Amino acid sequence: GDAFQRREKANEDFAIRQREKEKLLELKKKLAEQQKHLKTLSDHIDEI
Amino acid sequence: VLKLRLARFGRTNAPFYNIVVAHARTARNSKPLEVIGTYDPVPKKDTYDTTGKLHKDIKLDVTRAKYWIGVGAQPTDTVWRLLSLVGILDPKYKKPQP
Amino acid sequence: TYPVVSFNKTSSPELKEALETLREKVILPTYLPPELRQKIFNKKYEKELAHDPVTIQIDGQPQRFSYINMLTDMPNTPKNIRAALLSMKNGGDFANLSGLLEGMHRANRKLPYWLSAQIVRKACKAGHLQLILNMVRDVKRTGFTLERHETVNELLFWIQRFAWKSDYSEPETRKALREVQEILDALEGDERHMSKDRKRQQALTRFPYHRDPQFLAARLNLTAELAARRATSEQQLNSANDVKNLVKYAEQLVRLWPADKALLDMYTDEAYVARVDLRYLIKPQVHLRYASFTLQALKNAAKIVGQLGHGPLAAQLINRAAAVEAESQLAYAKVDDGMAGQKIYEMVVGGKK
Amino acid sequence: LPLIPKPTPFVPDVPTFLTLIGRDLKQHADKFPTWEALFTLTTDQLRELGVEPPRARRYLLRWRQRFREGKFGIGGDLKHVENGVAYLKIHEKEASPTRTSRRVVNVPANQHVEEVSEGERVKVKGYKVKGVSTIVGPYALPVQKGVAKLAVTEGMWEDKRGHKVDGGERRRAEVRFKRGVAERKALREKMGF
RNA sequence: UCUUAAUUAAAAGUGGUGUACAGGUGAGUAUAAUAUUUUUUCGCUUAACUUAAAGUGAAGGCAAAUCCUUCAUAUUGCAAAAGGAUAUC
Ligand SMILES: [K+]
Ligand SMILES: [K+]
Ligand SMILES: [Mg+2]
Ligand SMILES: [Mg+2]
Ligand SMILES: [Mg+2]
Repeated sequence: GDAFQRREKANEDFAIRQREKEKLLELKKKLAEQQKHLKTLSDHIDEI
Repeated sequence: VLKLRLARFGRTNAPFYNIVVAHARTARNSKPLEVIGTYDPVPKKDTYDTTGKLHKDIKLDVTRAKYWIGVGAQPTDTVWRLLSLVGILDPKYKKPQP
Repeated sequence: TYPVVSFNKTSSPELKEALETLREKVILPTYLPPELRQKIFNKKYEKELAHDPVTIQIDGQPQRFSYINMLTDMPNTPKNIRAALLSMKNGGDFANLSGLLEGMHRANRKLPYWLSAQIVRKACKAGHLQLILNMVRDVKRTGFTLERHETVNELLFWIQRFAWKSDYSEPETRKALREVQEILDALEGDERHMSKDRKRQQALTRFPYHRDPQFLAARLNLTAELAARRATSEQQLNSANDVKNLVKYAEQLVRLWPADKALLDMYTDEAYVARVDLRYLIKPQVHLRYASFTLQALKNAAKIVGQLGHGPLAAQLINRAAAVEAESQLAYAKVDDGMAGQKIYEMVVGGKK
Repeated sequence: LPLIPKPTPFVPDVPTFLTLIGRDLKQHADKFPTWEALFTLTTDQLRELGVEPPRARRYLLRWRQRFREGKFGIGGDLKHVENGVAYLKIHEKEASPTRTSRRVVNVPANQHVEEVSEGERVKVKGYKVKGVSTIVGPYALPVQKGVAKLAVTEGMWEDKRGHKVDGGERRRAEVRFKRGVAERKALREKMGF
């Protein structure tokens, strides 16, 4: 309706939800690399 | 640091130089790695030339000097001026025209 | 370099309790060498410190330091700073902020981001604007940096109110104009005032503080109040100089301040979201607090500039003033009764006193 | 061949030239009868006039060559000097609606920066502006807000020779030791006896 | 007169590199040694020199720092860095 209403509706709920999810995406990246590294060693053991 | 420099020899009032490849931090006249040539600063004159033109005798092993400049040898200012005349390096100094 | 912090002028016992608590356990330890400062917080040396407590010669009289339980004995800096700040009621009291903020700066205490805006308000309303401007000038010592868009907006509010409180007299309006310019020059040149907290707020607004249209309107207000008085030969050579700046600043504000955009639409939409970044402007109480002089400046400048024969500016400034007035009137309806903003706007714009 | 360079507003005569380069060369200001003699005399002629020791004569011949090539010291590019004093002021341009470029220009002490034209608004090299209304650069003393003077000073362009402290590295501990002996011995004569 | 914030010049320093080069002497020292030459096969090299690539972010201590301490990041995972200076609009 007015500037005050539209400006009050907006809050950090979206910004907070974004930062937290982003940190989890890079966390899953570290897990993906670690999980991948374990695969590169698993196929080498049974190979030899 | 390898350097292409001059080793002052001769007698009093009779300078004579050896172009040498030596490590920077060594005595000027110590035995170098190689002797690339010689350099006489006093200009000479042709025997039967009455024109008055002078010249300077400089013996230099250009092939051996190019290899050391290629691997990273640092010639002194005097040896740089000589190597620039023969056409190996670019002059460091030039006469201002203005 | 500087003298040791001291609090020897306190009108109340409560104030002395808060200042001496921080002094003897948060400030004075900072004057010890880095080695001895580690023994005071180590149990293994508790016995030694009991017999021969560490001493430092300040004003001759040594200051003894004994073991301090880092968890149980250390005081709460935010709360003690509040107890002291709320008990200051005399010029002799507020003079301690210069030493208090210096001590916290030495202790590397990350004070609340809003603490500056609070000190400026409670101190300026008491009639001690100089103590603030002196700490700002001596930022190398007090760490009183202008890194918040609110502090600069709060500081420039009082610099004008003091001039407005005297009906914009020449002796005072000349003084205020010197203060406003000293701040816009410190924000631009002085590097002590720059920090990550400021770079973020300047990215949300897209204007640097020294060019933010909200802050430039302050300098335009005082200037517009100097030309209105005359627009004696010495005064004429000076009055003629104010008009050169008026048309200079006004012609610059219109270039930065977009068209048909008020104070809440001036900056990006993402600027009013974070509570640590320019969210105070959403509350009608705080909007009328800053949109009062800014609205009065655009109106006054629009009239003088119009008289000089500047059609464009006469219409450009009225464009902004019309935009700020439409928004300001909304805040006047949503604001609760008995609020500061409703009173200031009623006094400055309404002229009801 | 011995081309003579025309004097500059900052170096109008020989006494000024010898005063800037330093090395106590202003003593010989009387040997050079004219500005053209300085840039014409040779090594052998400077030696007969008495320009000595050889260190000062070779130092003079060096700066004599720099002046020809235009390699002036600091402030040599000035254009508005009066009695050896030059005033530096700041010129502000709006590079963008949210920026401002400030340049240290040299203008007459009376005219304002904005009044001067682009032709006379010289920009001195080696001087910059720190923040706002502050001129930073060697021998730039402030006169007021946004103004600074640059006066001719002894050794302003001098290549200062290095000096030893307490006789250098080899004779440092000894000069300080013997000096400490002279101090103690003096106190005994004052309060001891 | 006092008190802030700066400019400038000097004087001591802090840090970087160099004083591991040059120069002097022959007191001591009695030797076959992980010494040395030739051919074949090799390995190491975190300063300086030469060519190139990538990276040059964040705090704290000393009055301050390219000083000291420490962190993030750097194929996987362990492992780094420092800033200073001059122009243009
Ligand atoms: K040696
Ligand atoms: K011997
Ligand atoms: Mg929430
Ligand atoms: Mg011998
Ligand atoms: Mg960096």
